[PDB]
Amino acid sequence: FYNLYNFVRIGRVSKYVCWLSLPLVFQRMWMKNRATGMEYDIDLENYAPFEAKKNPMHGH
Amino acid sequence: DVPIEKIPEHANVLLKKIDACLEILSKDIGEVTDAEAHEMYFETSKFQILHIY
Repeated sequence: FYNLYNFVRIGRVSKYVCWLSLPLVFQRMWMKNRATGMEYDIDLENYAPFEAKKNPMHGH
Repeated sequence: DVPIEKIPEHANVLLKKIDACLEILSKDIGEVTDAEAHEMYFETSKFQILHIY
């Protein structure tokens, strides 16, 4: 790791930009846990299930 | 219309010319020493620069 970060030290633009995509990782970490237990309406899930198979409105 | 005694005069003229050329072309530009040209040689060292005073 010291070699890699000693080279990051020598960069000019990537060392100040390539980290800005990292908050997005924590965004996913938080939203996934929000979604693991989200309470939803049974009627909408049975009427409009997301990416469920054999939905004729999709085609199959 | 050109006697043979007039040749070495022409040779002297052309010698003067080519000597005036070679005294300039004998000079050459050495390696550059401006630090602003070589600052990135030190920026890219494996260790940070120590400003020691």
